[PDB]
Amino acid sequence: YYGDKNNINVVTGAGTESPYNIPGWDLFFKADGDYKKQISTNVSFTDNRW
Amino acid sequence: DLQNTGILQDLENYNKAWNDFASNPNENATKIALVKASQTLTESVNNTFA
Repeated sequence: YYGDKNNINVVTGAGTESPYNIPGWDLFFKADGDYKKQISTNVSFTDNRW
Repeated sequence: DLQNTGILQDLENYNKAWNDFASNPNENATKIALVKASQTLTESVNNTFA
């Protein structure tokens, strides 16, 4: 990602900014914290009489 | 009242120039035009002050 993390902002206020985007990381590498680990064995298992 | 007698308008033209510079902060062209609004605004003040 090549961009700031502030929002694009415009002032119209008695001390007010106005953010109107999302920085790229916040999609590109964003922590979608709801999700969980999927851990698996690379090995597989069978009966071995055969 | 030259309609908000000129110099009081110089700031407003100069005020909006920040909205333009705000709109394109990295794109320096907005600064340049905004800078002129600064520079004429100061001169008229000097002229008015004169």
